Amino acid sequence: RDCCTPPKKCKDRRCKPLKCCA
Repeated sequence: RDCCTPPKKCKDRRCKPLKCCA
């Protein structure tokens, strides 16, 4: 769920719909 916490832990594709992960 937490993907936008810096440094962004948007490693998973489920975090990709989040514009924080751009």
